[PDB]
Amino acid sequence: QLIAVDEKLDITTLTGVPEEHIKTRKVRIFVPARNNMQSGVNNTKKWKMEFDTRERWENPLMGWSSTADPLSNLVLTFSTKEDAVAFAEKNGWSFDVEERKVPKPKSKSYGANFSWNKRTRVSTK
Amino acid sequence: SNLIEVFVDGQSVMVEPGTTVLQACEKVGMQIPRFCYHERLSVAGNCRMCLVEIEKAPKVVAACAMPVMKGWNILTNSEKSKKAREGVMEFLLANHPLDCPICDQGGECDLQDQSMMFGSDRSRFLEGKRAVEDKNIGPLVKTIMTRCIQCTRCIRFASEIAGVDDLGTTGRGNDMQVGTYIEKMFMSELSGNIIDICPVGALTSKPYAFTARPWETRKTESIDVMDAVGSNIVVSTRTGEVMRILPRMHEDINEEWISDKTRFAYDGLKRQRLTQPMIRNEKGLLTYTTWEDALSRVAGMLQSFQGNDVAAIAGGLVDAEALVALKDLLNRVDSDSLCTEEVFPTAGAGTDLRSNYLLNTTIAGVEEADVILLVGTNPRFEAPLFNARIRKSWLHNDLKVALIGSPVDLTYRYDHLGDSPKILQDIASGNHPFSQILKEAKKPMVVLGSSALQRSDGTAILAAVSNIAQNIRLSSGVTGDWKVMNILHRIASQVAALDLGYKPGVEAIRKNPPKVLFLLGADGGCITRQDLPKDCFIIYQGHHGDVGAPMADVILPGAAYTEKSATYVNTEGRAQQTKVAVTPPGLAREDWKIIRALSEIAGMTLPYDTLDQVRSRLEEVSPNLVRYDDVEGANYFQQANELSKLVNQQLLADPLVPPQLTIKDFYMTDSISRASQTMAKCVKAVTEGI
Amino acid sequence: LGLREIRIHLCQRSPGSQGVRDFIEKRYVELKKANPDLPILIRECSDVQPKLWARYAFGQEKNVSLNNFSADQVTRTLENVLSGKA
Amino acid sequence: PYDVYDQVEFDVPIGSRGDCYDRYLCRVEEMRQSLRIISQCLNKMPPGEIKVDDAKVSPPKRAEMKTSMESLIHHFKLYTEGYQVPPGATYTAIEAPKGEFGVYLVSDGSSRPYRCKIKAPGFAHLAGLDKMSKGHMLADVVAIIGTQDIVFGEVDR
Amino acid sequence: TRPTIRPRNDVVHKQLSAFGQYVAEILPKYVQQVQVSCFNELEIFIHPDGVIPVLTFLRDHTNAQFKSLADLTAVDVPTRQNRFEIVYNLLSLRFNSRIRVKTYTDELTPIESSVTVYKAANWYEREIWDMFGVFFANHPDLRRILTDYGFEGHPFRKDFPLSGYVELRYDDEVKRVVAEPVELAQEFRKFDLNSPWEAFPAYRQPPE
Amino acid sequence: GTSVKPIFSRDMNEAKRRVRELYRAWYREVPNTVHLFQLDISVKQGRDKVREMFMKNAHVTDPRVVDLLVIKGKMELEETINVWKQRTHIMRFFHETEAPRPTDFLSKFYVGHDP
Amino acid sequence: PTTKPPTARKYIWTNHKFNVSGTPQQYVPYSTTRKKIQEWVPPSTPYK
Amino acid sequence: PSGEERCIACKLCEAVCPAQAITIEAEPRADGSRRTTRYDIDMTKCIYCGFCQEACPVDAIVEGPNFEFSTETHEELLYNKEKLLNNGDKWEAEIAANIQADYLYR
Amino acid sequence: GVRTSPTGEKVTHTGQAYDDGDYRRVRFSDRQKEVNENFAIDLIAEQPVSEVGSRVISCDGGGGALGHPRVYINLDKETKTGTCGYCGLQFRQPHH
Ligand code: SF4
Ligand code: SF4
Ligand code: SF4
Ligand code: SF4
Ligand code: FES
Ligand SMILES: [Mg+2]
Ligand SMILES: [Zn+2]
Repeated sequence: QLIAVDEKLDITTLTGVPEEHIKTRKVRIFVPARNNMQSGVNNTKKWKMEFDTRERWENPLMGWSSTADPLSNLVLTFSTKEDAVAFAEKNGWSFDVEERKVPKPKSKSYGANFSWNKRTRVSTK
Repeated sequence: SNLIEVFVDGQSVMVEPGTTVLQACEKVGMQIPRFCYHERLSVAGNCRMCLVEIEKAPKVVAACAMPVMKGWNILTNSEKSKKAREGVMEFLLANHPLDCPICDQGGECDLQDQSMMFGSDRSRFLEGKRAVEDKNIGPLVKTIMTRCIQCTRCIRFASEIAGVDDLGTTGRGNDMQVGTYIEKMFMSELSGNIIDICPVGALTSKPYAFTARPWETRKTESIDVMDAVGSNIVVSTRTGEVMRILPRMHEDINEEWISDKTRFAYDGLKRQRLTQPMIRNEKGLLTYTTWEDALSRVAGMLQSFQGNDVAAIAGGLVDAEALVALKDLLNRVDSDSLCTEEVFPTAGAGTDLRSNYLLNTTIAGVEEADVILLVGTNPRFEAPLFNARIRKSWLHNDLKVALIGSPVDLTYRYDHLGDSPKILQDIASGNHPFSQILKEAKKPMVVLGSSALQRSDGTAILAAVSNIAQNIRLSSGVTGDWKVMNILHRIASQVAALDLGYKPGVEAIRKNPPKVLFLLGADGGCITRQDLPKDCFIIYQGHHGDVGAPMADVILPGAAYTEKSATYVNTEGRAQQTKVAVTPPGLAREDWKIIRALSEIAGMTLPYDTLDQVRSRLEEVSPNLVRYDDVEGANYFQQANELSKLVNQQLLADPLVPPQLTIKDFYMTDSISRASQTMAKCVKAVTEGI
Repeated sequence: LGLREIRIHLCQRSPGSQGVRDFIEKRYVELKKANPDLPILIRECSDVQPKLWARYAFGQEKNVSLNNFSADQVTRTLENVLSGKA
Repeated sequence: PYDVYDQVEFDVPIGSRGDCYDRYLCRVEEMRQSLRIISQCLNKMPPGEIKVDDAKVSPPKRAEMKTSMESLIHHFKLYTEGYQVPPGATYTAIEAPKGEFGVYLVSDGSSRPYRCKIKAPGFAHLAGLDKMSKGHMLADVVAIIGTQDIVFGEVDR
Repeated sequence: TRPTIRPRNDVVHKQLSAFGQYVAEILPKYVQQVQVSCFNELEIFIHPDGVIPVLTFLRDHTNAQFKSLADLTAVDVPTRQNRFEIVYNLLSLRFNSRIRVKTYTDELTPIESSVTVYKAANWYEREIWDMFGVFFANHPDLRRILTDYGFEGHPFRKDFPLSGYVELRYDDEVKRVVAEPVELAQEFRKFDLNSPWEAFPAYRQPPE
Repeated sequence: GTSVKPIFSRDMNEAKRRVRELYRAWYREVPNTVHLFQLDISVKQGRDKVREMFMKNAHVTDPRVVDLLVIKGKMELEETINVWKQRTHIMRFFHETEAPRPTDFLSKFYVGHDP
Repeated sequence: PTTKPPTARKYIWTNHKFNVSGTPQQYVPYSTTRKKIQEWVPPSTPYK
Repeated sequence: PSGEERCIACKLCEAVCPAQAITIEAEPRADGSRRTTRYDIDMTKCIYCGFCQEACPVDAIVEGPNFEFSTETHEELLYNKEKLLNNGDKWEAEIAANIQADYLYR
Repeated sequence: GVRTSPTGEKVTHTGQAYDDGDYRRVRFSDRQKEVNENFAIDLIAEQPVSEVGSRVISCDGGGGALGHPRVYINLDKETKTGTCGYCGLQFRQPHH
């Protein structure tokens, strides 16, 4: 009733992806960096998996931008790093994974601005 | 421990005493709305948007500035806090101009998003709004002060982070304005960062004005290469064209800011570009050909000569992949004349010991020092983020700074020990009182720049600095793994080249003039055609037409740092890889690919075919290059120091003058900067002001 | 047939590199006295076998393992490499 | 009932044999009852606004957008990013003229739907065509297809 | 709650909660969870092996008798170990009610076909196999229903590109319609519309 | 552990047997398809193409993947039997109209940036 | 328009044109932006 | 009425277009005004839903009342900024009349 | 103010004109290049500068709801004239 086979999962031959889009691509698993123009941090909660950038050229007519690769606009969202890594291995894509960066705790004191002797004294407010 | 228990919406959490309500809310997992609070800046309390209700307290407290005490239950989603937020947004938007369609911060405005999430949906303001005249603070920051919300964030950044007191608030009441009160240009190496911190479209990027919208752009996380700091950046592109560069958070290298040269010199990527191979014709002029022709000529010339007759020079913007590929190619022809533009004293340990040419204490470890000694360096213009870190430690850790060199302005007060290099020996001798004042220092630190090494006294100056560090270690004892000795670099490609066995300096070329010279992006002007034999063969392989292009015989177009996945090692020894944002224009190709194709044409086929194989070769040559966030390394100060005591070169009576004397010299440093219109505008504005 | 440079890859915290480390900390400087022109690069590995790479003329390279080698063993194979005997 | 249907009176034609003729008669009677409901709707038209007075969901008027700051911000954000729908999955079905037309919508909390499955009655009707055309002439298949009221836009999606 | 807020019905909520508890009591072997939404929609999460029993119960019990199968669909969530989520929507005419049954599966694990329970499921099941690649065992005939003949891949998966991998055109040299690797004159512009400053605190997740 | 539910085959032997039966069916059907669709290729070319498509998936070592591929192949063969396809669908297997992409390093270096 | 003419503006066409498809006056689309990347111009003086 | 184009390159119409038929590129003009350098509408991709004309905050892009504009070739249905400006100058009379008649319902 | 290219074509208001070597010029042979004759910059440069006696002036483009969003312009700077962000009209205080 149960095979109880011991082997890694591989569904490469069932997805129908062309061979040149499997052994040549290089996916990236990362937590997207916070947009420095904004102080919101709601876009740095989940893990993102995205493919590498390929060639884009100018259209001879009308000057539009043309891309010859299908996977360019693809992006996937994963709850944790392990799930994304498992997905990448299961689909047979070579991956580069980067550890999530979290800002370190910083101690902020209102009292420091009006310091008697330390250099943290503010010139104006 | 000393942690105290505080409740957020009834959920308990441990917080260290002195933690504000806002930080506790972040610890639980919620972000309090904010306009004036920045973690890297001093607390202000102006915008009053962070007003939150404490249970059983009739008054609403400001979460950013109120320290929390044991037992408090913070009701963030209570009715009172919501009403306070709505009122604050209504007051903020009462006088805001209806400039959203024309504002450069349309889809990335904190005002817009926070009004959508926490504010109301209509206005009862039936009066006329105010309007203030625009200010002019230079050609980098476009200023529209009608949109200012008077959060005094730029003022705090300029006063503390940049150390420049040009900005301030003039006036009282509703008509209080933010500006300089006079026609003055806010000029600094970190001037552009005020664009990012400003929540509204009051301060925007002038070169980027009216160009794109945030939702259109695609973000590529990459590494800056204009200096040796290696600050992380986000290249923002749109339809295969680089739109802008933004800083990326990294608490150990650049925090969240980038220098002006990093931020605004991407424009040079669109000018003077090398797009096709070029060869010399019958008349001696440069004409376009195909890859096959140029590769065939170069391979024939490489096959004809052999040994010391071939040579290569590495530029300041070359990646490790190209460096190792060229090293392999010239080794297959039995050559070792591999040189870089910047010189490093090879006497003694030289480049065999890695800790002999790195910033051992690291930028993050700067904050733990109590004294610092700068020798012949101008960190403000050579490594602006390093200088910013020094300034932050000086402001917060009460660090003591001393400089040996010209009395440059470092945006903080330091002790000017002198100008002559002889003072170094004095510090080594023990007559100078600074030796005594640094003897008691628990975590001393000595920094020596490559500018002081470019002169003929590199060996002697390095030996004197190592002697000073030895005196520190022997007298005060080994404090631990503190790694007193440091060296600060200027070009991004220096450390990667040194780790690969490249011979620093161009002296080898002068001693043995080659018959065919490889210019791997060498635009420093160190070697001209006068100090080379007649009918010499010059191959230039770069991305910009600069001082090294017209003297070449065959030109191979390379790729810029935004057009390839390449490895760069910063001044701390940390290796980081960039990502492909756009593809090289025209017929330009990747550098290591060009080297491999040339090798295969010449018959000396290289083992690697793909990028992964080249990186495996890099791992074989050096283990450290493959690691992409590791900075720790072994401390071999004793061996290098003992090997450095053999030769006894003397110091000359010339004062240590860095090349970066004034801000006008900081803008144009490499090929990309010299091709940027924005940098030319900055230089013109600095030279003469209006 | 002419040696051009040598590289020593050692792991900072692994015990298999332990003796190799001692080698440097005892005698590398003396070795640099005997060869003022030969470049002996020293690099750190990570969970990898300690190795010694020797490059000869025209790009030929040979690698030898250094796991669990004592200081005497590593200095012996080093003198074997520079002396040219195999 | 979903909108104002529980406030309008109309009759529901019911067949007796299940053949094509009964369904044709049912469609004609449904046309007549639709006329009845149209008359009722015309007679009982109330005054007021036409969209929900929530500028975070419905865009404001052009005059408000061109005179008010909050209105301009909300117009910008609604026409560039859209409104965020709270996470959840729903199946909403109505009595479309071809039968029960449904949408299963799954939202992850963003401004873009995570999943939108469309249930069209034509799919099930064409699936049952094979059963309904057992032991009939070739010319009867056209009549059965016509009485199924099949439009392939909803069938294929 | 002003006229801009959707009114809330509590009687239907209580009835659906009671029926969910009743169903979960009757079939404790298969049901893993029961939920009632804020807008009065009852859903039941069951084990994959309970597709045939539970459905049959909901179709035949005198108190449930969910006669009609309104819809059957699949949802792809790549972050889950069990990738695909199968959704059954049932309508009971006798009690004028609706129910939802949810099941999980992956690429290689088959799910027993419910053609015997509901005939209407037949084409629906084929559609799933056409769009997601979920195999249904003991199906009368399982094949593609929507995609072109010879189409490689399942389009509705989240890792399938929007424009596919091949495009069709007409070639005069071979005098027929041929398929080529896809090349777009204008690339589909990707917009980063999602914004910071979360909007719904009621759905906030623990910071793990 | 790693216990999984089967599809058709309990081990690799049954999957290999099913692969063999599918190959027998395709080999038998190739000439009928060639005659009926009025292809320009010969029976030898069609059988060679069938062999190539079978050997393309020769590295699969999972019985579930193998018998899922067998199910897909059976579905495609059934599609071919009932003339549900046309000449174009059959001839898409040969890429007679696509230019031959090169393999060596130098050609790929010359054509473009594609690795 | 005889009873109440449309408002007069300086930029409004004074001569209406019918559909000009299949005519030497037909509209031909083209790119409106300028060149993006400027290439290096080699010097005209020989190096030796 | 002064003669300056209403478009200010806010790119709202491009962002709201369901069919992605609008392409906009902009840069500061000679006098510093915020203006477009490229404004293309692909008439073979447009679905004529009217979202562009209702998302515009300055009534710059409008969906005119002309419907007899068939073409003999595919290329001439790819409008650029010049063609759209010509259409505006050509139809401004009745376009403005319709806008005046209907703007109280918007 | 429509200019003419050195080759012979008309230059668009965005400054676009194919140079001598561009092959894409062939798309215009036996046809015409669509160019708008009325340039917005020239038409707006000839508008008179309005003279108002208030520090802050309001502009909505004329027509009320048919114009652009209402904005306020400050005229304290006597060196130059305040310019509307949307419409491009100019305003100035009564100097002397
Ligand atoms: S600062 Fe923000 S709210 Fe103000 S006009 Fe600009 S985008 Fe709109
Ligand atoms: S200019 Fe920007 S950062 Fe400075 S006070 Fe005004 S809103 Fe704050
Ligand atoms: S009418 Fe056409 S151009 Fe305008 S938004 Fe709709 S699809 Fe886009
Ligand atoms: S046409 Fe209107 S909506 Fe589109 S970019 Fe121009 S001003 Fe904005
Ligand atoms: S964020 Fe605390 S008062 Fe502004
Ligand atoms: Mg800003
Ligand atoms: Zn105006």
